[PDB]
Amino acid sequence: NLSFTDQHIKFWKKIPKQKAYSTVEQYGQLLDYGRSQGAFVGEGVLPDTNDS
Amino acid sequence: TYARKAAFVKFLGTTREVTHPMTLVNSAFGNVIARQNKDGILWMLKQIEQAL
Repeated sequence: NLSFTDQHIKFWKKIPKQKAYSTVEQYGQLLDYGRSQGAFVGEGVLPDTNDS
Repeated sequence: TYARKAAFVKFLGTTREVTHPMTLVNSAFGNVIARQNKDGILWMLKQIEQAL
């Protein structure tokens, strides 16, 4: 052959492949761990709460 | 007095189709070809009942 081979296609052979089960695929993301606040508390003191 | 009669045979039909990606995705309610065949059979039964 005087043309390209499968070795000349670099992006297709490097990207990982996963199996799909439907025509619409969904995924989730974790954006943040919580708001910025103090983390030092006294002895026997209930710390504050936080959300993601 | 005698007579000789004749009756003519008639034809009924319907067509069902399923696309290729529909056969590959994960589908609830079981197999899709069987479901389409059952729907076609029931529709033909209703049509025959009304044509009678």
